[PDB]
Amino acid sequence: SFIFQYYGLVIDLLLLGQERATDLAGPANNPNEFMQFKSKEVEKAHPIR
Amino acid sequence: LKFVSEGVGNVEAQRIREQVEQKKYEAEYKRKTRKSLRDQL
Amino acid sequence: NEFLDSQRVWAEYATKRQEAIQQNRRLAFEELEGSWDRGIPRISTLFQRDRHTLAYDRGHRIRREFKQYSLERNSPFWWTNSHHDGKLWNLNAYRTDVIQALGGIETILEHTLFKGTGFNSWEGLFWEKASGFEDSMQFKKLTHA
Amino acid sequence: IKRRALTSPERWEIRQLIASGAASIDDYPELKIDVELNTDDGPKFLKDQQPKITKVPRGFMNRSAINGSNAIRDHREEKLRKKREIEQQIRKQQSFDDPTKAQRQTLPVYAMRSELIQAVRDNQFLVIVGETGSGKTTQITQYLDEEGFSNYGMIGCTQPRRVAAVSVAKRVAEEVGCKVGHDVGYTIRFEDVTGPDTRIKYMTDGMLQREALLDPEMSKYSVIMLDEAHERTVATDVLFALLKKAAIKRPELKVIVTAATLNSAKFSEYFLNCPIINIPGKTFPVEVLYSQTPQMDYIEAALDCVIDIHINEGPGDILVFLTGQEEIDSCCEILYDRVKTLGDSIGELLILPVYSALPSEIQSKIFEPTPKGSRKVVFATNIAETSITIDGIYYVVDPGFAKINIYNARAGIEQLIVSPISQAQANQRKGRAGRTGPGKCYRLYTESAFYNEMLENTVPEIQRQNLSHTILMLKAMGINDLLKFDFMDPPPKNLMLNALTELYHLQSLDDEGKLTNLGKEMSLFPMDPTLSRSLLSSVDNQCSDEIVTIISMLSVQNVFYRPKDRQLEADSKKAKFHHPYGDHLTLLNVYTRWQQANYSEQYCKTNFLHFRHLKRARDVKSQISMIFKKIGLKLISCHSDPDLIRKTFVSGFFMNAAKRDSQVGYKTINGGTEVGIHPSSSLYGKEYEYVMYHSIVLTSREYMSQVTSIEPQWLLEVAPHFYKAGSRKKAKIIPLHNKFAKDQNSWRLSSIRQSRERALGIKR
Amino acid sequence: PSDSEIPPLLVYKWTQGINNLSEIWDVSRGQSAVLLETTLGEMAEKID
Amino acid sequence: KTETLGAVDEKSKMFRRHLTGEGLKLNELNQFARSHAKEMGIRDEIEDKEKVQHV
Amino acid sequence: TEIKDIILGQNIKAPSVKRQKMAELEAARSE
Amino acid sequence: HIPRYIRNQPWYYK
Amino acid sequence: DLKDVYASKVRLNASEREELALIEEAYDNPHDTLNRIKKYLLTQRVFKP
RNA sequence: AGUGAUCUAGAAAGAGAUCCACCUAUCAUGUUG
Ligand SMILES: [K+]
Repeated sequence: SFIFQYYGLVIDLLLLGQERATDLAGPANNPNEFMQFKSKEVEKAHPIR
Repeated sequence: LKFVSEGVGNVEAQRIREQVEQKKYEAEYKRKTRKSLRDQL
Repeated sequence: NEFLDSQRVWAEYATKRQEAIQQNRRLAFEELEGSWDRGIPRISTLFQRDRHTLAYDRGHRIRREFKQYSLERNSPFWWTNSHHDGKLWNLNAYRTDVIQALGGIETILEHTLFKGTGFNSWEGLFWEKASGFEDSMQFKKLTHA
Repeated sequence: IKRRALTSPERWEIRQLIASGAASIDDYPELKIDVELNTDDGPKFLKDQQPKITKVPRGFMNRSAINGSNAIRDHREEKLRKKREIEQQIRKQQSFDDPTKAQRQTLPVYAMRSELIQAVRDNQFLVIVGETGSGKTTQITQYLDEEGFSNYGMIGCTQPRRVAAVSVAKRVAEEVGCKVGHDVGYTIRFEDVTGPDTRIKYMTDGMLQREALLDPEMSKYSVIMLDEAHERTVATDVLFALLKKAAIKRPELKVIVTAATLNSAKFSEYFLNCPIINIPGKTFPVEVLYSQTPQMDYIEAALDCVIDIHINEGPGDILVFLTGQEEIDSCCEILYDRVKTLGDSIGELLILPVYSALPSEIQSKIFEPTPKGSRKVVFATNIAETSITIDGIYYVVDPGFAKINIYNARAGIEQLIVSPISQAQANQRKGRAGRTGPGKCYRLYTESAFYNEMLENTVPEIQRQNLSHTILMLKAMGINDLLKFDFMDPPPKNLMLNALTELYHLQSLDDEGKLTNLGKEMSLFPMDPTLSRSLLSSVDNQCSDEIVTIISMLSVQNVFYRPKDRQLEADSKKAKFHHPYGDHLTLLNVYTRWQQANYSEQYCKTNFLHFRHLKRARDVKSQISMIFKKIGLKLISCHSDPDLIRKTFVSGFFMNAAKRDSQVGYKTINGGTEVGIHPSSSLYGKEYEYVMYHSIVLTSREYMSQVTSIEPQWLLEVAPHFYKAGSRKKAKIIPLHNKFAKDQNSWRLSSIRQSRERALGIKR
Repeated sequence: PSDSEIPPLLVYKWTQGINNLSEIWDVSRGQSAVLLETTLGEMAEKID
Repeated sequence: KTETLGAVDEKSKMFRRHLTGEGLKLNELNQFARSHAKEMGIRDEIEDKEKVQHV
Repeated sequence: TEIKDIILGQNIKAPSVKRQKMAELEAARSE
Repeated sequence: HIPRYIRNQPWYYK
Repeated sequence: DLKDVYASKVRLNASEREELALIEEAYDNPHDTLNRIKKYLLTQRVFKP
């Protein structure tokens, strides 16, 4: 399960890209909870909501 | 609750009673703690 | 309804928790009575007997779902862990209402051989659900037949 | 101040709360070495070397003492039930969240004066006995001064209590006709009024013990009287053996010891078979009565005996002796119930507590006269055997028990044990009925239990208390072999080898058991060796102002007052002092804030503090500062670096460390005894992984007293001779509690095998 | 799956999450929302 | 059940047959041996090897 | 009684052993 | 002992 | 987690008994178990079918 | 403002190898101040 989810993270990063993945995950210092964003402008900044 | 004035009662009779009470209590404690046949099994 | 009631009982718990520390108290077990069997996870999980070890149990949901690949017989409740979620349902009222629907003990027993047993009361009807000849026999050397 | 890392139960609670969505990782700012004992062997002097509280150990009175009282427990199980039902009603009332919410010659002792002087001339020691109210304590020293014993040194007299030493010195001066200072003086801890011209000096036993640490011949004195020496304090017993040795050094040293009747022969046989002289006193006859039978429940016999007196006996106040604060409180309540129930059939009666933890203002209620037309019942500890005299008492009720302290030397545990009194203490109770008039003493135990199950004399403090401070002082006097020092009742070896182990690991002793220079400097301080060690390391660490303040607070009684009716204000005000790291720094907070407020009494009343104990801690701070000025030191402030403070206390208290085990709470590292944090602690519910403590007290449970957070690396750095890093890790583990099983070993293939074998009838 | 929620609560959270996106349902300016659901086929068996 | 054959105990609701003839003799001999145990001092609380001789 | 139970082969699990124990411990209370 | 689902009484009785 | 499988099956075969005995041994000897686990993690590179 | 819509049903001879819903677990310390 661990290996599977890690390889899945690789595929997630390929689908989302560094920038959008960072917006979704939030800064490492202060990560977003699931589906939330640090601001409405970040939420709207990219088509992948 | 009853009292007797100092010296009126015989103290060694009361000591005999307390010895009887002690050895009764101590024998009863063997009665309470000897490992029975069922316990040994 | 479970999710809405969970949001409610857990916001109430969060408020009581902050007041409990303001008073420098500990929350009593029966200071949360009535909420115990509510919430997702259940409030009762806060006082799970092994919580000091379960605090380290991580990845438990995926582990439970992945059991399908390593065990031939799996629990159909792969999606929930009673240690982490608590008891998420209670069907004890169904038995009571089915007895009522069937017409009560009287009507049910009229269908049985009960009267022929000469047994005194239906209350003493303790079925020996843990012993019998077949229970003595299952360990012995026996053929498939 | 570093955050206390959350224990696993707290991480669990936060995890479930976050899972629920009522809180988040935004709301919690958290989440963003094994120490073994050292396995070197001990020193050469321990390599070669490695109590009886009752007359009958399983006799009826000791069983009664251990069994407590059913009346007290049934009273708690009423108070608890009532408290719970009241809380339940309050909770349902809140559960609806409604949104808009020349006399001298009359004293008896003057009849004996010429004998009471020729005996002191012709003998070295004299074991004087004297009945209470004889005048011996004020008159003997004056008779010695009249007779020129004062020509060649002071006439010293020791009292076991400070207030006795002062009140007697002032009385003797008021009879000699002079001030205190000049002809008469006193010397007690924190106060010397002795002058250049002092003839007679009244002091505590502990002050003569510390003077003997400077001058073990005690050459400043012509005559030394040990008064009330029948109380057998640790200082008194050390003075006994000191004075036998000084007497051999000094033909001109006279000694007078105050015995009681029941240890007068003990004392005479000890002081070289010296004469005993008995002085009569101002006391009236007391009729003792005894129960006809054993009493199963001494609290219930005492309450009955009170009511029986009040109704059938004539005028006179009643003193009931009880073992501690909560029996007293329970008895005041139960008696008020019983009296109210008897109602119009009985006369008025008024009920009062007295005990040492009581505030002075409340204690002073007990010696107001009873209204004419009313009777007073006082429920007292042993505080009323000796320290407090109540006038007007005519009846004593003696259940026969007292709380006694024993130090469990190897575990470090102070045990308070209810145990039968001695015959000497029973006679000290008897006498209290006889001060006002021909009173009666009712003993709630048989006459045969008095003769045949009570010790004749009480076990002296020297056989029960921690001796490490005594051993440090005796070795500082150069008294190198603790048996050549002939204690009147030698201390158990159990307390010797543990005291020597403590002083050894503190580095006060060398590897052959000679005193070190560090032990020599530690002997200069009037406080326990672990506190002395911490203080000397605070001079090395330049943090002595804060450390001396905490040491002072650690040496006084509990500074927090928790009134039986205010356990919410007296907790939230107390919780305002709590330092995050625990009790030592909490006590520094308390003291500092009581210093920012101008040492004022009101500050203590308003924050629920004991002003009595705080102004004693202020006295201890001052004395330690005077000793620093004597050495020439200064009290440096570190400006409260709380790591530097806690490291400096580890330097003494490293042997008092405990670790959490998540299964069982704290276990001491030195011996593995499980201990709780006391609910009075700052650290209650703030479970740190490693703590140190001032002491352990067994009450209902072993509690650590004065618990403070430490890092384990400091144990390895401060005492590498006593601790080491971890290992014998061949312990075991158990599965989780599988709630639905009815046998939690049934998962084992071993027990499955046995279930199958049994079901097959296979015997194995 | 995540330890924080059972699958039904995951579905509920996801649905409420969509509903709470800013202007997600507005179509005045001709906007549109696309929900793509698909499987990462043979993901585990193709691991080098 | 008859009053001649036995009687109910009531405490346990059991019926006990009365002892007749040699039954009384045995019950009395039982008492005799039991006294003999207390008489010879073997008694009960004491782990004596001779006890087997008095049963 | 236990020795008697051994020679006679009395079932130790049986309630009679309990009741007999009480029938003799009541005498141990008697005197 | 009687199981809880037997001992408990439907609301309409009480 | 390994024990869970066995929590209520009363009938075991030789293979199941072997696994349950190994688990019981791991409960009785946790330190030796941890040592073995770490040694295998550090050095075992060839495994059984 | 209350209509309608109604499966089922046993005999002979063979066969059969097991596992996971499920009864709510804070102080009470003697005295020396
Ligand atoms: K066939």
